[PDB]
Amino acid sequence: YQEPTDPKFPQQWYLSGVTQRDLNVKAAWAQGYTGHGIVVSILDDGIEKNHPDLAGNYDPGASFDVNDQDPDPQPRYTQMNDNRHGTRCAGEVAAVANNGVCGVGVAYNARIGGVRMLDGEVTDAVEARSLGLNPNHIHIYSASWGPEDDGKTVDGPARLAEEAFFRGVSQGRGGLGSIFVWASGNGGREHDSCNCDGYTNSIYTLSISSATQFGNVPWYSEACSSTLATTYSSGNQNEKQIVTTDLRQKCTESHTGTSASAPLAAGIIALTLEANKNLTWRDMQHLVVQTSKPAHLNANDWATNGVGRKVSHSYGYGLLDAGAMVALAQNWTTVAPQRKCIIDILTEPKDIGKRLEVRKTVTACLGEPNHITRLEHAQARLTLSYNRRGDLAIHLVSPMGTRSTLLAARPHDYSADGFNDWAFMTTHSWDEDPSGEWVLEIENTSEANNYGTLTKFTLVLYGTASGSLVPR
Ligand SMILES: Clc1cc(Cl)cc(-c2cc(CN3CCN(c4ccncc4)CC3)cc(CN3CCN(c4ccncc4)CC3)c2)c1
Ligand SMILES: *[C@@H]1O[C@H](CO)[C@@H](O)[C@H](O)[C@H]1NC(C)=O
Ligand SMILES: [Ca+2]
Ligand SMILES: [Ca+2]
Ligand SMILES: [Ca+2]
Ligand SMILES: [Cl-]
Ligand code: NA
Ligand code: NA
Ligand code: NA
Ligand code: NA
Repeated sequence: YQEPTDPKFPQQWYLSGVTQRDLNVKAAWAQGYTGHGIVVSILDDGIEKNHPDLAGNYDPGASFDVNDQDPDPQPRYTQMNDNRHGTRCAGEVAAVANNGVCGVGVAYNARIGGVRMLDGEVTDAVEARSLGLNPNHIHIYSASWGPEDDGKTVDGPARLAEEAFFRGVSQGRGGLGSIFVWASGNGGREHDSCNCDGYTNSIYTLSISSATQFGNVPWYSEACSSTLATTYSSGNQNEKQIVTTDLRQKCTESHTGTSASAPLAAGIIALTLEANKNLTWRDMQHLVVQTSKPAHLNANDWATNGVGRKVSHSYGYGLLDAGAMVALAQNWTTVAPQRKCIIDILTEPKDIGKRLEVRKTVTACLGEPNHITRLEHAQARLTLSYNRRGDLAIHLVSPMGTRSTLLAARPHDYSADGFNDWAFMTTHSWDEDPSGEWVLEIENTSEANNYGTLTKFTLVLYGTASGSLVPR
């Protein structure tokens, strides 16, 4: 195997590193996997389809302009180069290799398109037409953005976009399911908590956070239990950043944020899908859980879950490992059909006050076709009133003892509107047996005399009843 000769490939430290602080992508390339036959689409502000490092891989069938309602996602050029982000993300996935231009994509033989959707009013319909673009041609969708990362917003897909997610994972990709890769958010300096973003908090999105070059949680990162894994991105001014294609046929070394991590994950997923085209949308999440690596990622919340895997709310299961992903994909056995066990917990409304604990012992649909002994995602769907939402912190403890933070205190969130059946999701109990006692904790983290009521707590368990590995 000959590594790429592109002039900035040596600067792509998160791929070309020889110091074990990288995504282990050369190992996948050397196994023969470069993304051939895989189609990825960037949902963003457009794609410079004539970029010298993108044109060779550009796919019109992976592209559309839902802002202006035409097939051509070319960005709108402005003096400030506002609409450059989709071009940066496209190159992360699939910049051409060995062509003397810039660097390379993770999946440098994949086909790449873009949906121009963010350069205009983003409506539910715009979102749905983007998520649902050509779902039997595009394999993988990469989305780096969502509701405002101001640390006070609670919002998610409205009806058309949610329908697009379910149609995507159910009938997309020949029934194997569209793979939606999502950035978990850039709201760290606002103390944002990313389960409040219903796109990344979805089970249907494979959510990705960031690590800095020296292995730290970047200033912009949001912690939450819905995140699955991590890719490198930017940090402080002594740490390197992401090197990729830029608007106006240029090359940037200063692409940043969690919004730069999701495209790198999308490229690794493209390599993995080349290694096994029969993987389902859930298979792909299982592979990420099993192969991602905590080592050398610094956080104070690494915890071992019930099946022996380390998990963090900043990093999920750790750094994506492309070589391990493609290796495990090759002989992967398709997971069993997804079961869903619905457990309505409360028999009466519960005053929250300063602190509320709700304990319930469940059988996880014992005796029924939705019996789950092997958890995937779990949700605590909560309906509650509170006078100042951001003073709440919420935790969910599984029978195996795994404490998931569902909501951290958000100091800017002054809302008096509470949560209306909000489906806080955790990935941290993946592969655990969910039978037993679950504990929900709701706490007022402020000294104020805050008040409210929990009126509904639905525990929703997803998973299967077969195929478990010996704990790690
Ligand atoms: Cl599918 C998909 C893929 C992607 Cl990548 C994003 C969304 C995404 C975007 C936004 C729009 N932002 C402004 C434009 N951005 C830029 C970021 C960086 N630089 C420049 C612009 C991104 C963030 C918002 C919502 C939330 N969404 C909720 C449902 N909707 C409404 C609900 C109620 N009332 C009005 C509208 C529409 C808005 C999602 C959805
Ligand atoms: C894909 O997986 C399904 C489910 O296990 C199986 O029935 C089918 O034969 C597989 N197809 C290929 C081409 O491997
Ligand atoms: Ca256009
Ligand atoms: Ca190149
Ligand atoms: Ca956020
Ligand atoms: Cl469902
Ligand atoms: Na965001
Ligand atoms: Na997700
Ligand atoms: Na534990
Ligand atoms: Na149990």
